[PDB]
Amino acid sequence: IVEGSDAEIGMSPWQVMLFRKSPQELLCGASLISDRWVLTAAHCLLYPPWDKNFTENDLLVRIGKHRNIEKISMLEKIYIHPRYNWRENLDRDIALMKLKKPVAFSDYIHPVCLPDRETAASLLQAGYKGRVTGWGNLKETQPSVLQVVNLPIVERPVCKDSTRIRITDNMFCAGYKPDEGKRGDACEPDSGGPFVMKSPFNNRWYQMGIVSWGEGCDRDGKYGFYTHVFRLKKWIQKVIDQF
Amino acid sequence: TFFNPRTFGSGEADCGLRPLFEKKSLEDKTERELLESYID
Ligand SMILES: *C[C@@](*)(O)[C@H](CCCNC(N)=[NH2+])NC(=O)[C@@H]1CCCN1C(=O)[C@H](N)Cc1ccccc1
Ligand SMILES: *[C@@H]1O[C@H](CO)[C@@H](O)[C@H](O)[C@H]1NC(C)=O
Ligand code: NA
Ligand SMILES: [Zn+2]
Ligand SMILES: [Zn+2]
Ligand SMILES: [Zn+2]
Repeated sequence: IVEGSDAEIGMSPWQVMLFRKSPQELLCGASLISDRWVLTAAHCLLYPPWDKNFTENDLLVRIGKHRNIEKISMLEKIYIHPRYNWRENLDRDIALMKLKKPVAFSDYIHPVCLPDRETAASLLQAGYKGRVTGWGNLKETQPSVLQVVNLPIVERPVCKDSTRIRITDNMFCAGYKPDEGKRGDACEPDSGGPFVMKSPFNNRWYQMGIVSWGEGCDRDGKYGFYTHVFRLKKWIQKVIDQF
Repeated sequence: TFFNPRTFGSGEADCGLRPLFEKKSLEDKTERELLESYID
């Protein structure tokens, strides 16, 4: 997270950290959506060019409070979207991981909500701000504490005009425009981390996106791209209700 | 609900409300920015 601020204790209890098992290495962010399911970006688990093609046994996740009541969980199974397009533009950059054993919710561990039809049409509008969190780079090339930054969702036409990469309805972008004054952006390896919004209606936090890609970090005229969670909720259902 | 509780596990009913904030009626230091963004 670039140009972000320190996160308060228990501010993002659904925050998950994805680690390489051997050798231990922080790979990506992720989010807890239930006591046994974790959402993340597909490119965090599958991206051959970066020699990433992980098996469930190659990874571990950490949840909860940052060296005692933290939670280390192994993975039972990994699910990557079958239409994830890593060769082109990262279309459908989404993956699911099932924990080997469900985790107990605590003051520091709780799931984020997934949006329903009415919610994504009331809050997923240009101008509205969401929140992204992560342990990624603080500058284009690391924090000692989880970082956070709130960013406005950007109108599609502006997103498309900001890059030559093909944008799909499965992505949205967010970040401040060059002259809005404020700054902020996610940065590698914040991928897999959640872009959440707090509903003023029921006071619940919903995950609207997943850190997916960007060109550089916090550059003027460019924006961060996120996997559109709601558009892919059907796949999440098939996978969860399938298995 | 959208997910069967048996595959999905615990959570779709207990989600998005933080024990240390919403549950204690405490606002975090920057969530008001999000609220402000909704208000025109
Ligand atoms: C994997 C994540 O850590 C990372 C997130 C980038 C977010 N950046 C900003 N500014 N919010 N994703 C990536 O690094 C992805 C993986 C493939 C390469 N990549 C990029 O973002 C490239 N810099 C651009 C790109 C390459 C291929 C397809 C789409 C975009
Ligand atoms: C992942 O590695 C498995 C071999 O262990 C391979 O069959 C699969 O094609 C890889 N996924 C790719 C490269 O997209
Ligand atoms: Na920018
Ligand atoms: Zn500091
Ligand atoms: Zn190659
Ligand atoms: Zn609870």
